[PDB]
Amino acid sequence: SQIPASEQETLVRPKPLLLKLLKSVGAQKDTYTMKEVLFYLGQYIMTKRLYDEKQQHIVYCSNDLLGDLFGVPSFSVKEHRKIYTMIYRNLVVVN
Amino acid sequence: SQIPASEQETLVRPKPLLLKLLKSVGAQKDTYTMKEVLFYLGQYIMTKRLYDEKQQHIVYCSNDLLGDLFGVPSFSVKEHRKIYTMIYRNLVVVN
Amino acid sequence: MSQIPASEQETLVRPKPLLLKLLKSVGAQKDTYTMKEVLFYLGQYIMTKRLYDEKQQHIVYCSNDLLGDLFGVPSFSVKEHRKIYTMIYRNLVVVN
Amino acid sequence: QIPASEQETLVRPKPLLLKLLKSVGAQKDTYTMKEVLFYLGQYIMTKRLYDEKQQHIVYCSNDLLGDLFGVPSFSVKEHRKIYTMIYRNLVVVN
Amino acid sequence: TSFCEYWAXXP
Amino acid sequence: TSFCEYWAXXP
Amino acid sequence: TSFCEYWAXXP
Amino acid sequence: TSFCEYWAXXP
Repeated sequence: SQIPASEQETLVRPKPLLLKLLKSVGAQKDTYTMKEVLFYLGQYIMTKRLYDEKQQHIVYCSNDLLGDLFGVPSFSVKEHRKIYTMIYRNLVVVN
Repeated sequence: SQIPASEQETLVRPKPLLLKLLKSVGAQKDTYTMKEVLFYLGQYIMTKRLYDEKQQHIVYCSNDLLGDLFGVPSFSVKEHRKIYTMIYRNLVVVN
Repeated sequence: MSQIPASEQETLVRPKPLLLKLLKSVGAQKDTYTMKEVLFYLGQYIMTKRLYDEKQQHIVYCSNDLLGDLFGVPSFSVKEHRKIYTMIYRNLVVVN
Repeated sequence: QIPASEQETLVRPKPLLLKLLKSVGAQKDTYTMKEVLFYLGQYIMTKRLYDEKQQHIVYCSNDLLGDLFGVPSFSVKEHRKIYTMIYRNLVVVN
Repeated sequence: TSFCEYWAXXP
Repeated sequence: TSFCEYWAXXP
Repeated sequence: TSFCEYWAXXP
Repeated sequence: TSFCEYWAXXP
């Protein structure tokens, strides 16, 4: 019980755009852990084939709601804390 | 849980020797995650000062309950696999 | 490596001949790996050979495959994490 | 061919963070993010900057660490806030 | 959930 | 290297 | 819970 | 290096 939570155990409430993306891949709740948000976002990119076939770390999301999520027409999966920045801007960390 | 579980999320039921060890550091339940077992086992070694002052990876456990779990007079926490082996032999996985 | 303690994924290992043959089959070109690298290439191997059950993708069928000689079993579940590490460690020598 | 994780990312700490890391016995100029967290944790522990009763509260007024955070205190529970301070004090080797 | 998801949930 | 490998190397 | 435990729960 | 540092480097 007295065990501290890691960042991936943080409970979050995605704002409507991020919530819709998570629900589109089968998630059926309004509150998630950061780990579940990362899991479902990766499942979303993969299912919708938004990554470039030849350079698979580049995501092209100009005609997808994911582009609105990031505020850019494309992005790189190598930029770890930039992706966390965009995720945190699309959710409320629950008290 | 829908998203796949990692090894640290494994639910376990510690056997009597390990349960006694876990409960001696204030944990008051019978079902734990592997993360909790590692956490309370780490607290037990630290609170009882079983480690060697000069080489703090060496844990002495002759004449301690920990020695009854490990079946050795001392062990090194650098040998990760061997500690996991000892832990799994002292619990039943809730599978 | 560095002054900071190593984690289990950083452990340097020397795979035995069968595990080494599996690792080299997916393009790995060395004799010494970290445990992270073994897990990475082993995942590529199972994906490339498509050894998983199509409907329950945590079940891996390895009968009539090199991996089955490594495990000594016809199938295993990816959900049983430490049983997979146990198979891996039996197929390697940890570098001193 | 194996992609790096965030913890394995190489960084070049800026002068203030570099001084902090070197003060606890780290003797290099390039670090992984894992090493930065390790030595920062060592610094807080060696200087006992935490509140003895609420050990997630770190006090850093009139200290090199308070210069980095731009604040007299912070809580370890707010993981992203700590990463934001760290990234502002380094250059990623990308 | 895919094999890769199961594998990623032990590198 | 694949998308899934890049994504697994941030869950 | 100790500082060490809080710190280990971001390396 | 402390016992806690060694222990954190298997939770």
